Amino acid sequence: VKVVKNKSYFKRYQVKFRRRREGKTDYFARKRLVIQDKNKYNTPKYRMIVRFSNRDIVCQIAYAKIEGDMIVCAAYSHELPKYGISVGLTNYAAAYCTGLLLARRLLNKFGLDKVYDGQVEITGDEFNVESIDGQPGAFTCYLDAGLARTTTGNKVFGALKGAVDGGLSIPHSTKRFPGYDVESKEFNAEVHRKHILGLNIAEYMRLLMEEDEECYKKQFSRFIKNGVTADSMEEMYKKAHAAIRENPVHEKKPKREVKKKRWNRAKLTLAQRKDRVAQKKASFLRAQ
Amino acid sequence: RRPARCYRYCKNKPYPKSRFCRGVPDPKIRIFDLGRKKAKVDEFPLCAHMVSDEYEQLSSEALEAARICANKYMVKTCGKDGFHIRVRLHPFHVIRINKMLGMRGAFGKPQGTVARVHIGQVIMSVRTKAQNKEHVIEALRRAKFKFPGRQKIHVSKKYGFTKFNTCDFDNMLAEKRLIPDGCGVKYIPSRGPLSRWKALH
Amino acid sequence: AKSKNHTTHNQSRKWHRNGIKKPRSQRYESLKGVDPKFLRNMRFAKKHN
Amino acid sequence: TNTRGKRRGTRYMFARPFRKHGPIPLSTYMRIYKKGDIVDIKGTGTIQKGMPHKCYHGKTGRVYNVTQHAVGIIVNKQVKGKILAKRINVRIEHIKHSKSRDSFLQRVKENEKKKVEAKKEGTWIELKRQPAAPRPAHFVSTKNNKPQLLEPIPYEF
Amino acid sequence: VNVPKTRRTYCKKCKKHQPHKVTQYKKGKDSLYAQGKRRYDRKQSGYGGQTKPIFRKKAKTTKKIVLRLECVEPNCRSKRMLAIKRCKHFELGGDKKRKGQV
Amino acid sequence: NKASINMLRIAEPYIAWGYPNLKSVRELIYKRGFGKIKKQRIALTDNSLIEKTLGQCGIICIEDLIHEIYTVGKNFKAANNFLWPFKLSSPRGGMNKKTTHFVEGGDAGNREDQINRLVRRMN
RNA sequence: CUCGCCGAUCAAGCAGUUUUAUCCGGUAAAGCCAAUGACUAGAGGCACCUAUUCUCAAACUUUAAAUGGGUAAGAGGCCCGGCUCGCUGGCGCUGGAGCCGGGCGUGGAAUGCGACGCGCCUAGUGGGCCAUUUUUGGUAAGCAGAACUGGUGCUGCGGGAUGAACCGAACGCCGGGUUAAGGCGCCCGAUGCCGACGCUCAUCAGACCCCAUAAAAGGUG
RNA sequence: GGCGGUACACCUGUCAAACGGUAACGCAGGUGUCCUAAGGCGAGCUCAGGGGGGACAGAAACCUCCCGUAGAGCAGAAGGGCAAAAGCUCGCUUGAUCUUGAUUUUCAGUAUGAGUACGGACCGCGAAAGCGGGGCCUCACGAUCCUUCCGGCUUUUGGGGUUUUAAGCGGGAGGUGUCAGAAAAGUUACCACAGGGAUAACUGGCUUGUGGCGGCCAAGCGUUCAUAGCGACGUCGCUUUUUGAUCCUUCGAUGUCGGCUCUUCCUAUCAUUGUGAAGCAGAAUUCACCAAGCGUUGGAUUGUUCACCCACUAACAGGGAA
RNA sequence: GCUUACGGCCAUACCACCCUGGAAAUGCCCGAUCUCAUCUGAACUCGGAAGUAAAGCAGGGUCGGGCCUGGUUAGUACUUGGAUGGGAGACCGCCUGGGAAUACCAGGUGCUGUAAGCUA
Ligand SMILES: [Mg+2]
Ligand SMILES: [Mg+2]
Ligand SMILES: [Mg+2]
Ligand SMILES: [Mg+2]
Ligand SMILES: [Mg+2]
Ligand SMILES: [Mg+2]
Ligand SMILES: [Mg+2]
Ligand SMILES: [Mg+2]
Ligand SMILES: [Mg+2]
Ligand SMILES: [Mg+2]
Ligand SMILES: [Mg+2]
Ligand SMILES: [Mg+2]
Ligand SMILES: [Mg+2]
Ligand SMILES: [Mg+2]
Ligand SMILES: [Mg+2]
Ligand SMILES: [Mg+2]
Ligand SMILES: [Mg+2]
Ligand SMILES: [Mg+2]
Ligand SMILES: [Mg+2]
Ligand SMILES: [Mg+2]
Ligand SMILES: [Mg+2]
Ligand SMILES: [Mg+2]
Ligand SMILES: [Mg+2]
Ligand SMILES: [Mg+2]
Ligand SMILES: [Mg+2]
Ligand SMILES: [Mg+2]
Ligand SMILES: [Mg+2]
Ligand SMILES: [Mg+2]
Ligand SMILES: [Mg+2]
Ligand SMILES: [Mg+2]
Ligand SMILES: [Mg+2]
Ligand SMILES: [Mg+2]
Ligand SMILES: [Mg+2]
Ligand SMILES: [Mg+2]
Ligand SMILES: [Zn+2]
Repeated sequence: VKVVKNKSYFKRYQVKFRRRREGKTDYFARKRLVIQDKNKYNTPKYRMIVRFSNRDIVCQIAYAKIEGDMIVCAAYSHELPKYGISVGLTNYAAAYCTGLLLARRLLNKFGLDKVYDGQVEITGDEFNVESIDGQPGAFTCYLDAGLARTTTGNKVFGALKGAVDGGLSIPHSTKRFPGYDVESKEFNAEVHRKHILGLNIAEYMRLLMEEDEECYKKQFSRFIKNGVTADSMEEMYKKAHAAIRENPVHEKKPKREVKKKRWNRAKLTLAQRKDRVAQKKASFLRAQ
Repeated sequence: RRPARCYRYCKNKPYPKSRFCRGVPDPKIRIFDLGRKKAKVDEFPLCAHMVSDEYEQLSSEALEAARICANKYMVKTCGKDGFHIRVRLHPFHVIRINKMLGMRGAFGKPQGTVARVHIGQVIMSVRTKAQNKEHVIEALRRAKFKFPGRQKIHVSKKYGFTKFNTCDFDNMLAEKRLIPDGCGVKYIPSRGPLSRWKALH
Repeated sequence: AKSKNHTTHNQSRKWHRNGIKKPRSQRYESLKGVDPKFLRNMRFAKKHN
Repeated sequence: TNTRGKRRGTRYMFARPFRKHGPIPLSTYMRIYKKGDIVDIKGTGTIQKGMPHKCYHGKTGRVYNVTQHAVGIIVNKQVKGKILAKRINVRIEHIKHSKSRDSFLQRVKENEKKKVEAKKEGTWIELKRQPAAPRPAHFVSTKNNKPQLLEPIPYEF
Repeated sequence: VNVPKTRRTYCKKCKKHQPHKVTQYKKGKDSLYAQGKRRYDRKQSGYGGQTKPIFRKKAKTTKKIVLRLECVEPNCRSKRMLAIKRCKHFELGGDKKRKGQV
Repeated sequence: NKASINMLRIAEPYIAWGYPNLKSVRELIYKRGFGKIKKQRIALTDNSLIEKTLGQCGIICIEDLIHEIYTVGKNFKAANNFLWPFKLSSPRGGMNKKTTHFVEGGDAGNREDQINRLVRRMN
């Protein structure tokens, strides 16, 4: 069988971009998202970056530059325990809060927290903030889903709804919000308000506790020890949205000084490298 | 056929047999290695060439004739298993022939293949034992009369058909830098994996 | 009765006879071909200052 | 007679370098081209839109118009014996900033500071480039480098 | 080359995209009292023979198809000629392509 | 300089240049010395002609004109361009070969200090 | 005709040229143990498979010249303040462009030149030919077809005996002097040198750009 | 010249000598089409090939794992480009629409064709940024007059008015492939005219493929022995008594095939004179050398040069001189 | 120093095999009620937190392949311009300038911007 990886293979081999080899960036969609028109002359084109891990949600606002895009404001999902949400830091309701936390924190540093307060109450209807004359214009950014398949009800659009309710003017439509019946092509806003306030999570805690309590303890183990029940879901997120709108500013942790103690071994120098093969040759000639 | 005086000088760009040039007849020479070709490097230390001194092109029929002329003299003076002839010129340039005759559409059909040679390029190479030097020079001398132009019969300083000198070939064998494989040697540098170094020892 | 097809023999001597003059770059270049959206606003920046 | 096609003879100029194929790196898209800067022209076979003609690949002109995706350039093209200023529309993937004037701008900024430094100190530093002058008189020491005898080598074939 | 019998194109009289009825354009019979025909008969009358060139060496095989886009608006029955590239076979009804078929 | 040396290299087959000494610079401006007063080949028969044209550069006589050319000064361009090209005669004694380079027995090219011999036979 | 004429009292600008700075290319060469295509020979591992090897490409190439093409080398600059806009927009400067005012000559590479500046009218020509180099078809051609430059056509003169184009050199009428290329036995101006060294004998000697013919192979001359 | 071909309008690679341009009846080719999707957009997916496997099942059916820089595919010729694309599959679609100017390319910097970047409408797809005014790019096409259709928030039909009709302005189409666009079968040996050595048929000239002639090397032939006499495979030259190639001279004319006649020259010598060599015993014959002084015939058939035969002969050699 | 989000240059970053590591974080992992989703909860989407390093990932190892850089190849090949240079010719030498490429040899193997967190 002929060898596929020979000298002629690697000599002709052209590697992809590093962010492409890692599978993190889609350069076909990035070009159409971060590149600004040439008749704008360094007008920053902002975008909301929403990323999901197995335990955390990252929401950032950036604008592209040649030496790397700068992050204007970043709100993480592990900051919700400061506002009350100590459980389920990766569900749809926690995505609406980190988007709201990113919207209110951005408007704070830009001096736009008095104007464009968004929807204080959660109604689920399509809301797009309006720019009032005389006052500074609303912040207009765009959504960056990345490699996440944008289906109806994805949590990427949960932070999108949290940002447009905070005051951000992001263009979108209610076709991909949870509660859009594609059969009738109508958006039922009442279903969306349930996912925003975690009401769909409460119905799961009740469907298990009233059927078999054994599985309820495995699925919601940390929900029991933290003292949150199925009846304390809607109110928990409501008072969390209130705390986010009050103090959205995030202070950095005190810089802890470290002696920079390395835990990895260093590369072998040229002396240690040649001396090792010199010992293997000498040890090979003694055995014969 | 047309005499070789008409296709002696390299006037045209190289016109090889390819997808665009179809219908080329087979070259006159088809065998390039003769003698005991499956001999090791330490059997035929001597090497002698037929170096060219003119930038011209040698026909395929001349390479065939001079090969047999040098071969018939080596088999009678050194035996059929005491030499190795390697013709180092392959006929690749296709010379053209105009229609048998105005010149409306004068581009001609292929006539044959002709090997283009440079000043200093080896035409033939013969390796044999160290005591057959006077026979190879005479065998290669008789083959010059089958070629147009001027050729030189130079006894090379390399070790047979290899590219290493004779004064260094014996030292590179003891240092395991060269291993014989058929009619040539393998240059084994000191920059590979250590597994193949232990195989040599 | 064939003739000569194409030639550029004496052309380089005729070009440099009166010299090869570069285009005259005048101050205040023209404004034809510019973006009509940009020119429409620029004419509004001149009738208001 | 040759064909008058727009891409005849562009087999190698519009090709991409070895092991440099694929998508365009996203730095060429985020470069700002104002109106009146010197830009080069170098066509790319990846973007078949707004590509320049082969008579402009390698030329250099100044920008007179900027649009959404492209840039209007004023290139001087000699036709037969006359040089004409051509206004062409080339997208930003086939152009780049010309560093031919950056050596002049850096030299001006260094001149504007040398005269204000000599004015407040009272010197006469000359601000003007000069060709490579003949080498001055210098002593060549032979303390540790004695002249080594060279001579032609015999001919060997 | 088949085109559908319906087009949602721009209507110049409605100044808006409207559904259109697609139909192939036919030249129609010549009028006997057009200016060019009224002077061609008068010039060719009497003696002298044929006075106008008669085109003989035809070279084209097919011609460009013209679509007659008529708006389906009840009050705006505005037509418009739309031309397509040359084609030797043209059907207005046609059947849509089917990929996954034997 | 490197700007002018490459101009002499590109025109070697047509020139025969070198390094003139003082006597060559001296005798060329005295015997073949003609000044360009107003686009005219006026003979330098009086220092009033030099002081009128090159008075701003400090050159007020024919000796300053020689010193400004032999020892190249800050006003070499104004002094050299003031002098009309010297109309030298045919070389008395003949040339070696006008076609080949001086190194290969001819006359063209660069002769370091042997240009003085060519001046005495042409001036 | 508009100017400069006054030389960098002045702004200058220009160039079949270099220098400095920055881009463009895929030809010569090189490579094929790198891809596509062609190709010779053994060797190892159980026809293939791996590592080598000989020879090539004009419609192949990793690499890649020389020559060459474009641009930039200042007042139309540099810097600062204010104003205008329906364009742009988190951000009366957020970009952008326009407008107005002020500050700053050590005109900020070499060489050369009045700008081959701005127009108008316009004859002739639209069969070319030759050479160095590059190059296509052809066995070749005082052949046919291209590229750069020169010549000639339109051009006489010194030299090549002779001559369209070769070498030198281009031309008002003359005196003197001196050269080019080429020459200096005599025709025929000049070696009528006590020119230097060596090679060479030919019963077809040899005698110099283009150029007016000579080869392979041989000689104990 | 004719016949053939289209190098007549266009496209790819090369020629082309590293910007662009650059010729020949240069080279290898392609075009007068195809597509309601093979146009537009979004999403998902990864291809060619190879290996291990898996009822029927095999070298080719289908399922599945692994490797797989694209070595596949992208309607066609070729080149370039492309991998969460530009390929494959799928569901929504008509930016293949309506408009003014600028501009690139062939260029005279004219038209047309084909392209590029915008402005103003109205829309498609997408969560969105965005993308799209046909096909991934380089090709796939057409003036004036006339006809025909569409459009007007409209004009004239004239001494007014009304209605038909006709004319006009704006945009498509009908087509000129000789493709910047005549409506067009031959013959002339009965031929004419204006011209052309810009151009053929003679000589001459350059060229020598071809023809003829002569060397070099030595496998072999020669009973044996490479070279007395020959010289395969190769290769170097000469000649202008072959025929081409070219088209410089000659078309206000150079009389043109053969024979007859007559003179002269050349030697690549058939004979004779003087010699060398042998597979030279003699005779005969063959090879070669100095050598063109001298001779080289009479006839049948054919217009023939060239052939073929009959006899003679020391031999009946080969050519040049327009 | 490390772990993530978004990147710039796009192999000094890739490829094969081996070894070590979980503080935070990351990954695997546990479920199919809701949203969504396929032949199949594998993927996609969604809900979650019992386990903690097998793999991803990160850091090392290889007289590693590749890539990058330098030396050398070589002032060689080739080339601008010049001659009444050589040569029957093919072609070559010289004068005046520019000046490569493989093989071979050696060294190196990601750098870095913005934002957040942790001191294995
Ligand atoms: Mg070598
Ligand atoms: Mg002509
Ligand atoms: Mg012609
Ligand atoms: Mg001319
Ligand atoms: Mg072509
Ligand atoms: Mg009648
Ligand atoms: Mg000359
Ligand atoms: Mg000025
Ligand atoms: Mg003409
Ligand atoms: Mg004319
Ligand atoms: Mg002549
Ligand atoms: Mg010619
Ligand atoms: Mg001719
Ligand atoms: Mg003239
Ligand atoms: Mg002569
Ligand atoms: Mg005189
Ligand atoms: Mg004489
Ligand atoms: Mg002999
Ligand atoms: Mg002797
Ligand atoms: Mg054809
Ligand atoms: Mg060129
Ligand atoms: Mg638009
Ligand atoms: Mg001849
Ligand atoms: Mg012959
Ligand atoms: Mg025998
Ligand atoms: Mg013989
Ligand atoms: Mg023979
Ligand atoms: Mg003959
Ligand atoms: Mg003629
Ligand atoms: Mg004789
Ligand atoms: Mg003989
Ligand atoms: Mg472990
Ligand atoms: Mg390595
Ligand atoms: Mg290297
Ligand atoms: Zn309508």
